[PDB]
Amino acid sequence: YPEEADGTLDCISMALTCTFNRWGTLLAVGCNDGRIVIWDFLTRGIAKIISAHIHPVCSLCWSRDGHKLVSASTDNIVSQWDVLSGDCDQRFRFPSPILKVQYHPRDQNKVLVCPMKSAPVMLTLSDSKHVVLPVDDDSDLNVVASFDRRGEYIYTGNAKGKILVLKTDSQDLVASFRVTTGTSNTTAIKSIEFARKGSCFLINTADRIIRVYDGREILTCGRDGEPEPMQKLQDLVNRTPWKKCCFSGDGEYIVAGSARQHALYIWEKSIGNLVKILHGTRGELLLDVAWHPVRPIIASISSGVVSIWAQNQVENWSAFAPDFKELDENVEYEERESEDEEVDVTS
Amino acid sequence: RVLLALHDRAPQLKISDDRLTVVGEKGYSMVRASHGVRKGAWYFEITVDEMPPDTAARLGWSQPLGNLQAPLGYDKFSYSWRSKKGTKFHQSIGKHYSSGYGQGDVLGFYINLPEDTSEIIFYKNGVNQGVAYKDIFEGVYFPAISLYKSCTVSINFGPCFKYPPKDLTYRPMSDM
Repeated sequence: YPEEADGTLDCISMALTCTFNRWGTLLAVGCNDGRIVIWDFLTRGIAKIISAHIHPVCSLCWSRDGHKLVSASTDNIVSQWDVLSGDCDQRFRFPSPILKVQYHPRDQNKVLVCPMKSAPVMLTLSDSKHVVLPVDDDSDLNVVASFDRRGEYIYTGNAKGKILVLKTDSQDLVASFRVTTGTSNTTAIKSIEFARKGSCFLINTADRIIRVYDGREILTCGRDGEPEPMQKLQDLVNRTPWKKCCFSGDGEYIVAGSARQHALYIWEKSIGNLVKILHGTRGELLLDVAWHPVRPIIASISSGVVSIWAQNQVENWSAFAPDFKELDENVEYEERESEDEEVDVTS
Repeated sequence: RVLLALHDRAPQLKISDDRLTVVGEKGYSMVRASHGVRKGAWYFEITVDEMPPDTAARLGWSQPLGNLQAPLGYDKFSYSWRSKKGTKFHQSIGKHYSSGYGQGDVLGFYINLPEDTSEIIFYKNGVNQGVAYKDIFEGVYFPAISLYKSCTVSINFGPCFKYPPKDLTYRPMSDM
């Protein structure tokens, strides 16, 4: 779990956002002049440079099949690409600029797109049959929504504080609760993220407090519930507001990045204490933080600089010697003078 | 007088202050005697007094140009016979001979040495243990001892032997 500086990337400036696939092999660096730089880990090389647009590419999302990205810009085009040769299959010149795109994890014909002002409405790939997700109040002008882990539901979030849950395509109103922010003043939501094992999730509020909930708990709560949080996270010393949160590779180590100071904070899901504060160049302002799913190394995007933060295996490599244990003083023991199992190898 | 030697030792070996007993070192290094012959049929005695459980100690004739530090039986200069599982050794290789020796015996050794005008026989309570090998080389024939943890064996050269056999015509080494 990351503890070092370990190197960085001076390859292409003006980096803005990135994310990963299921496997953690490439790195889709979003750029300001409408580019997606793709860099490799195990070979440390840049395979394909898709010069997509000229406008700031804001959101990105990989799919499960390993073929279909989706993005948008101030070009305001819901684009799509393929990593074989840079094949822009579709091109949706749309109004109302975009913040976040999100697939269904296995029914990858359905993508979920957040506009600027009104409600997120589920787009598709081929047809323009967008499925209207009914938000009641509509006076908040910034409403964010997402799936669960398996794509089995749709979770939403307004700016007042009320949370609604719909079915993934037929929109069953099954859960309704307003968040318990302060006493008389509630707050808005800025992101909600999800793991790769389990249905725990975080609520990135805007009174500098992260709140954590589970899916089974709110499905037990349901309509008109008061779900208490699993965990309440903040930092009262430095008085820090938050920018972007995520999860670990197992949903245990919450990695939330700052919005003032270029620093990472890492918690535990179970206990809930801070474990390590990371640092870097003190004269930057951090925007996007990427977590790697199968091997805990973090990426940090600020000023076009993307950094690789490993832990170097300082303990040692122990590939050769499970044997050969050490004797400190010269211990001597020089008195001494001197077809059971058949497992399918072809399996 | 037929006795032991001064610099026929290792510093971990303890030739005792009677010149009739060697004290064992827990490893395996060779101590040897000082009065030997080159041709003829001769005899001496090693009286094995006391022995621990589960030991390993080898006794026999030897030649002085061997290894000062070996367990006995490592070289072609010398033969040996082990106190556990009774094995004769030629360059210390397992070749099953008998069952080994214990506590309270006398290991009094016979030699046979002809010439144009050769075997090593071990005794134990007068029992003729047989013949180790035949036609050994030429040199001066010292006895040789290597031991276990610090046990007690005695040497003997006087004509008042403890177990004198009546099967061969031998001579004591104290005639020198």
